[PDB]
Amino acid sequence: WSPYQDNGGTTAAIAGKDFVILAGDTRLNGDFCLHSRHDQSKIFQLTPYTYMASNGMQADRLQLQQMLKYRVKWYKYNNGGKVPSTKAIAQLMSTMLYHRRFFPYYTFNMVVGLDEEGHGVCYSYDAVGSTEPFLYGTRGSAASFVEPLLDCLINRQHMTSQAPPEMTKEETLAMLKNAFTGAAERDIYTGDSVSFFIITKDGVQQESFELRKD
Amino acid sequence: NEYDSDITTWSPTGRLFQIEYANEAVNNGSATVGVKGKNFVVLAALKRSPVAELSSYQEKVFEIDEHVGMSISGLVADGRVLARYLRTECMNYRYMYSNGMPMNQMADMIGEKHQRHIQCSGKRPFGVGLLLAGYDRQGPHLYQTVPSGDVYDYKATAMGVRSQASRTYLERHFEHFSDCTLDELVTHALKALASATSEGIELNVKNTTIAIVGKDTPFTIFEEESARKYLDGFKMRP
Amino acid sequence: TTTLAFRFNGGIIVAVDSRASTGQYIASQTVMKVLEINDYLLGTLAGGAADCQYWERVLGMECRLWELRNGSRITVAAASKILANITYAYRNHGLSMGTMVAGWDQFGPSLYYVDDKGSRVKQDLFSVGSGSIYAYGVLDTGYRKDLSVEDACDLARRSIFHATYRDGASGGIVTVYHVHEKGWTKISRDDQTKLYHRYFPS
Amino acid sequence: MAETAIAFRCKDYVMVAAAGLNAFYYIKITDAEDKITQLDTHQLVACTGENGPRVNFTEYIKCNLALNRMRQHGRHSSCESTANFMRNCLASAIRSREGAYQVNCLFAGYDTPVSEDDDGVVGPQLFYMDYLGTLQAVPYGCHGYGACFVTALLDRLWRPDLSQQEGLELMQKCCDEVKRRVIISNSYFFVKAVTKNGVEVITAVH
Amino acid sequence: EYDRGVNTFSPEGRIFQIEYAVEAIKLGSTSLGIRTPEGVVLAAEKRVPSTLVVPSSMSKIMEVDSHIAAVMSGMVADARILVEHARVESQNHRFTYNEPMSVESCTLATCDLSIQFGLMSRPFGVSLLIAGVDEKGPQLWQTDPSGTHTRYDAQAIGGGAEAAQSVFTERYHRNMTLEEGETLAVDILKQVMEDQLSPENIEVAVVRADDGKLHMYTPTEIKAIMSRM
Amino acid sequence: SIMAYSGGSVMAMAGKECFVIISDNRLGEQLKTISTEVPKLHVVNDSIVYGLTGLRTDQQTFANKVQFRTEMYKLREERDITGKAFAAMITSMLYEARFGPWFVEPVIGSIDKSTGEVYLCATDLIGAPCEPEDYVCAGTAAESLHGMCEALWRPGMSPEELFEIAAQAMLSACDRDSLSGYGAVAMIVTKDKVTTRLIKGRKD
Amino acid sequence: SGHDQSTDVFSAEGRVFQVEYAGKAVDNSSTAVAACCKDGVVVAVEKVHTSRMLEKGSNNRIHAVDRQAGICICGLLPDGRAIVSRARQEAENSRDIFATPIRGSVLANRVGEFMHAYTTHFAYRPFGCSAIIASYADDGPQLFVSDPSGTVAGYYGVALGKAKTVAKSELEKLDFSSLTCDEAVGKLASILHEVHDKQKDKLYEVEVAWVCDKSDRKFVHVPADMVP
Amino acid sequence: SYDRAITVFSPDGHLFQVEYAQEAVKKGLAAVGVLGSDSVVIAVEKKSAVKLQDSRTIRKIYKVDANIYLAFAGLSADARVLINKAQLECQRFSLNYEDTMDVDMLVRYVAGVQQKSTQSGGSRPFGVATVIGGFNEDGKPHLWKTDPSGMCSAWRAVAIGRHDQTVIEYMEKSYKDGMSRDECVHFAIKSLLEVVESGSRNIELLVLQYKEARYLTEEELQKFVVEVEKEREEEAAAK
Amino acid sequence: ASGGSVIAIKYKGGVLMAADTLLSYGSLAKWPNIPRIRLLGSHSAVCATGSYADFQMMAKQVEDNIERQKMYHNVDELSPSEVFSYLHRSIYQKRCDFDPCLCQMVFIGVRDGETFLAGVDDVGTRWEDDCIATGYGAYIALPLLRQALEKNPDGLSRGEAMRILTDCLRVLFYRECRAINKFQVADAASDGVRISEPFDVETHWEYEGYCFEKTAII
Repeated sequence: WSPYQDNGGTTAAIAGKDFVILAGDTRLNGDFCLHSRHDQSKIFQLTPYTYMASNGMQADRLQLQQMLKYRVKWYKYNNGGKVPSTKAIAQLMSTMLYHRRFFPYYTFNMVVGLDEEGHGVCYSYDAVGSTEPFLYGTRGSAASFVEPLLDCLINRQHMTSQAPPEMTKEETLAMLKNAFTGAAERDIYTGDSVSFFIITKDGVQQESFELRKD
Repeated sequence: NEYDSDITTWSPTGRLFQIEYANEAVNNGSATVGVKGKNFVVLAALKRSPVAELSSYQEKVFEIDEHVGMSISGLVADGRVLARYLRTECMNYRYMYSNGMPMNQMADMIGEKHQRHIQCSGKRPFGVGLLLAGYDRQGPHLYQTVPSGDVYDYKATAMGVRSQASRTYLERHFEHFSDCTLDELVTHALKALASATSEGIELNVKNTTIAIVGKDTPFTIFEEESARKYLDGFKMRP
Repeated sequence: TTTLAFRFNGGIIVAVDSRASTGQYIASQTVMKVLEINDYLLGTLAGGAADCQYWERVLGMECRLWELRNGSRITVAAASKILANITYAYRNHGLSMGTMVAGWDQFGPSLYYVDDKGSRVKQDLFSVGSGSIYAYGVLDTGYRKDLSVEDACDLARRSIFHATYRDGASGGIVTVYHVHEKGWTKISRDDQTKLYHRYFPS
Repeated sequence: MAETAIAFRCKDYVMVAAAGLNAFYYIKITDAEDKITQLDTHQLVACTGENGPRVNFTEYIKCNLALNRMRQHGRHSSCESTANFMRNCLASAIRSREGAYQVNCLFAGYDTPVSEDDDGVVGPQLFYMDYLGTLQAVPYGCHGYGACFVTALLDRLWRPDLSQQEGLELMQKCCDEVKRRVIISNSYFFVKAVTKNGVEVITAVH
Repeated sequence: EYDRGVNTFSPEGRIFQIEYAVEAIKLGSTSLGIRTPEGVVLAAEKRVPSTLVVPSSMSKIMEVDSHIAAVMSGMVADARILVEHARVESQNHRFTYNEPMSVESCTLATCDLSIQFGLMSRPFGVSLLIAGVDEKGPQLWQTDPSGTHTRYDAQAIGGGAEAAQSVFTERYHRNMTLEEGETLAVDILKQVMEDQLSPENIEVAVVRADDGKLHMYTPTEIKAIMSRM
Repeated sequence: SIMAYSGGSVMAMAGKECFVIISDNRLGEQLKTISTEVPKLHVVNDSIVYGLTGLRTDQQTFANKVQFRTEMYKLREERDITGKAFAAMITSMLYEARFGPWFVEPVIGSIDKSTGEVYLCATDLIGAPCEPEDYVCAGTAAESLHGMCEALWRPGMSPEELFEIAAQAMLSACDRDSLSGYGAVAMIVTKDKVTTRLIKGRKD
Repeated sequence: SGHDQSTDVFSAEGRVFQVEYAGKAVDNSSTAVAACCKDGVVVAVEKVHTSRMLEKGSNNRIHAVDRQAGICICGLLPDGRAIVSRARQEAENSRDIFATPIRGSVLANRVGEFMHAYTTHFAYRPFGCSAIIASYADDGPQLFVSDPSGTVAGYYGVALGKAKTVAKSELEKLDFSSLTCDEAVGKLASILHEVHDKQKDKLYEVEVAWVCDKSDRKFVHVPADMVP
Repeated sequence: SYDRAITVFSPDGHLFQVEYAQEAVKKGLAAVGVLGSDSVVIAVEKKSAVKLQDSRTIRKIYKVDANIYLAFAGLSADARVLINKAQLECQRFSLNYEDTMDVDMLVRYVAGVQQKSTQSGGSRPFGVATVIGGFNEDGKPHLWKTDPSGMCSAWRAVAIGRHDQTVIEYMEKSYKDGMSRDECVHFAIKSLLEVVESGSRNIELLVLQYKEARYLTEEELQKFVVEVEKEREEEAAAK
Repeated sequence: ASGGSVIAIKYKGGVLMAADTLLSYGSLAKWPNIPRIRLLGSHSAVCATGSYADFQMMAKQVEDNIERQKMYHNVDELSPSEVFSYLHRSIYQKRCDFDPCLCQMVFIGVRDGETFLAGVDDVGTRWEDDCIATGYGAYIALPLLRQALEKNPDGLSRGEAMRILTDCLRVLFYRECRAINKFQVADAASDGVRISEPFDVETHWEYEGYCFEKTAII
């Protein structure tokens, strides 16, 4: 009996200047079957402005999700009402993944949201608790399929062509739809639907998007 | 009196004098008033009223979970200990059962947490009295706690200094609270709290807190711009 | 990873690459590997990124707490020793962190390699990570103690670069720092492919 | 095993020698790491293990001996004492959660009469100590790959009565034998001698 | 005596040992804080026992973090133990949430130690006046022995604390300059303290709202405040 | 083997109103030799000598313990400990660490100063006392010494006879053992006097 | 004067004064009354309400301990709840460990030994309340009163509180062999109405609870129609 | 363990059990510290030269670590616990941080420990005021005083023990900022002689200089005592 | 002693759960007369594939915690969603002690119209859905149940949702080794859960390709 069970799936985030798009697939796959096609547990709201996408074992993503909520909910009381920033939660996630490093949460997290300026930001973790701020990122099955695509279409590193103007909220979403569609077609453990969360100043706006059923 | 010095000592007339003395710590705390109607609970708390241009915020009302909060009276230290306890426990609960702690069950967890203190030698009773206020499946509950560990499910009440004025008001009107709308409750809650004020002073955003919980309303504390809706458009007339 | 620091008259260079690869696939090409603890202390992370980012951040708490209590900045000797005593207590808890605590205090510039196994070594010159072996190659060629700050950074930037060129796990962006009596300054932040077209123009 | 400590004891001095080699896997960082710590005016310990346990053990001793000199109003404890303290600490460690301090010491000192009343050993004292706590008084000892080359070379040449000068000539041959015969480049040796006068750092030999 | 226990109420509802520890503050040095929008001020009479005392040692005011100062009154010994806790907490917050602690939260974490008496024999005989700058702006809080953390616009604790609250009700207005607050702070200390006021005889220290940093004022800089008066 | 690491052998032998206990002199790590002047005998009082064999660390640790316990006896009880007690005290100390043992095999000689009856004990590492009339041995040469002692040893022998067969035993065994030798230190205890002898053997 | 400050202390006459004192807290409290029938058992208790504004079922003096057993506290209510919280812990240990409903005879004795442990040691004070344990397990219908001393005793009929004396006279007029659980509710509730001082305690209600073959040997508050 | 509350507040806000520990200091033997430009001098009074007390020299000024010395006043027994707690702390420090700990640090430890005792259940307070001198590694000389309350201050010169106020009220008249090794010693003894017996055999004293601690011999001393007791015959002639 | 395989499927205004009445100590079919579906309080049923032992402890501890909270404090009984949250944490807590509840529970329940159906794993992996299975059900029956929910996308009727269980149960019986042809069906509706009397299913074994002469190796 193994206490760890990789429950699969893929999360992606892209940070523009105003917003963050945050995607996590809804396939929760067990051992050689699939349990659900509409698992929303991947992404979790901590505050209005800050979300935590989480891959690997579901049971640990769900423990961590609560554990994190009840250190956010404590922060709320001690710092008189005030909600923690993304940047605070981000270091809190790193601190809380590490306190459990001698029996890790088998969960590859991304804390995502807005900094104090309004500029969108995303942080990634490994099981143990290694914070790296990134601008576009992807953990999970389709890490390897999505993350090179984004690397080409955002950074344009190997192109003579002049870099494209900026990239709006709707283009960055359209890019991620295109990427995940090309990850469902080519990776086995990605599919069903993808829940997108478009965090802006205005409030979150989630729109689930359909993939290949297989 | 040789029987008043320790918690553990019964008097010969069968009174635990140190608890009657923790009950004086509540009656010397600043007045707060709870009232419940069909859907909503209202805590109106008298803060300390600014001396000239000089302010003094003291956390008298606490949120506890989405669906519950506390007014307190007396030793604020002890109130902050109970706030911490109830919060820990409502989380502990919500963690387990993906739903707010029922209010009846919370009433009993503070009843028990008080009693633990009033029997051991080392411990002392809590100087604070609470006004738990919250909403769950069984409608709204207002609870007054007291140091003795007694927990009272009230239709409305006050608690603190000159609170006997507030209860004398609420006794006239408490029956019509099931009928009343959210705005009429708050008026009744303030009219009472106002009966408690010293000599000539009035209620106003800087010297009063209102807090509300009820159907689809998570426990919210109104200070300053939020509260003015109720408090600017208010006066106490006989 | 490749990560090298060295001591000269002018002070201490710290150079690093900017890649965190899990063997074959490259997670990130932008890992900030020089941890900035105090404003007179540079920890460098190599090995388990998790363990460094945590412990070198703890070290930072203990260094600041010392500044409050003792009304005066910690030594680098003591800074490294704090880290050395944390890694020693956890030697058989399977930590992994080849760190270098560089800094300038009362007693001149000081560089300390600090291992997972509680090791603590005063180095004049050092390199950690998969591409160290490559850095040391270049670095032992040009390294004297009497370099100008220009030539020291030139040397370090090359040394990291020539590790990025050979090691697969080392790559990305060749960040260099300098540690002087006035604190530390980030010299450069050059991409390692632009660097190839500087150092080999043909 | 990489880093060779040598020591030998004659009429009126102990000589101690310890590799300079500071190694990270198969990489020479430097040839200038002094491994002979000084515990007292008249007592030093050629410790040779991995840097972590070497430092954390020679510091723990050096402190708990300084702490004794405080509590005992400047009284300089005998060599027999600290040697038996070191070994009692090394032995305690192989039956704790921590595990053994993985350090091979050549503890050396020179007991001088500490007052008028002292009747104990006057003169030099060398002790060989395993990581386990195998204390043993010896005329000459070694630790590390080179040990067994030197140990036999000393069997041959070492007499108990040679000068401070014939000890430099001998310690050079002991050092030069580790240079000739061990692959691991123990290419510079810190040599410290203990005499009646204290510790002196022999720079002549390396 | 030891007739009454420690955790014991009077017939009028106040815990005795607290009611008593509060009367230990009214003997101690006078210390005060002024919450202006430009920044917050703290000033304290040092009440040096003799000439000989190196005045910089017995610091009435203490850095808790970059952005928070404490000033104490009553048992200085006990105050070291509060401020030492507050420092560790301020840094645990920085360690955990990569950000300055609030002032409110640092004052709460200093009354997390002041309640637990029964582990400790007695309350701390000290009132702290914690002042700093965070997202709320410049705040001034007071801890008691009770545990009752109270945000103030301006408060004095200690010897002539009651004589200084008389002056505040007259002179203090919310819209003060940092320059007016320093001038007030030292005007009060002069009227209130027993000795004649010198640059060494008091310490002043401000946290400015602009940079959000603590500056402890040297005797040269405190003479610059006594100049314009 | 952890017992065979540091090497050594010890042997005791009972005659008439005397016993001869005799160690080797070697101290090793495996095959490599450290010292050739390491006798394994300790003297508790006039009338008890015990050798310890096994891991030298523990020989030395467990010795310092036995010395602490037989001194604390000598103060509290106000008398020298007797063989019987001392041997049974040692079993208690060894068995205290049944799980995580001392790698030591105490051979104990002893002689009641009044009666003149000899007592031998060869405790194994977890305090299993073996208390024969004749002789006992332990350490690396143990197989070889049982062979020797069995042939040579007769009942009612006198101190001088006994020593010469205890010495021939210890030597002629340490010839056939890698991890023992460099002579031997015997120790001939009588009610009367205690004769300590350093025997010359091989340099092997 | 020192003979009465703690429960750890016999007087010269040989009685614990602190326990007699806690016993005075029961005899200044709201009157409780109970009656064991063949059918089951009934507990009534007058709750004296301080304020006019209390809800119905505020300061509930009667508590289910297990399915079959409920305590009715008379005395200091908060203390009594600590008893109930214990009685419960015991009643569920009986179900968890020994797989059976706790017998009423045991549950009373388990509660007695609890209330007693607080009459022995100096640190604790004795419990301010009597408990009225009413079970209907396999030992038949059982009524028991654990008083502050820890003195369990089984009753057919029992009265506690400030009216105890007059309320006991009215319990003697009943025939306990004959009465059912349906009569009993009316008579006990009739008693608590008759004895209660109308001038001292204006605001009061009569909380009644039973356990009988009627209620499925399940311990519950009787509906508000049976009460008068 | 017995953790009943000993140190508790009284009606007037006094910690009686600390007021009473300070009374145990006032009765104890006087000790004196004097900071100079380059030198610290800690000078204590001994109980006085009984013919029995061992001719082998016992020092009333305890070494804590190479750099740091301290004289105490109050309960010998308790002081010897502080000193062995400090001595331990200085070596617990050398292990955790390669540095030798500085005076102003160790004082704040010993002070912190003296405070713990005024707030621990089970303990009375240490009946020990403590004059710590010594030099930081950097070169600066430091003098400090820890009183039983736990409250520590750094002084230019100081006294503890019997008639501590009479000495400090005398010292702050005649003290001068920049003082030599000889002026300091002269001054330390001069100040001690205000309260102590006319005799020169009771006063033992220590002169700390950077990396150089030396107790004065009773030969070196009686030069400075004749030199000072002739100057207290010049200040008796004026008045 | 292990449980076989549970299937459950939401219909209009309820849930069906179905489970073989068989515990199996390894290969051996030990007990064919075990009621594997348990009722948790007045609203919810539960049932577990895996260690009947570790399920008997978890279903005991939960059914206690419900009828306590209800009887002690004067509250509403826990909603299925809550009961199931309590079961989920209770199970996760046990995998975090390395002392796991080594059993896949299915859990059904209905408060009002509020119709709740969830699985949970040994490790705490929890999932709501419109059809659950555990054990072989997951590999066999689930495919068929999901097909019957895709085809009736408005929702199944109780007659349709019973026929599709009976189809899956027939197929579990054919293809799962440690099963028997004696099942119970829990039915959560508005009134509460009803467990059916054990029933068998009609089984077809007389295919012309299953005859002796065709299947013969020689």
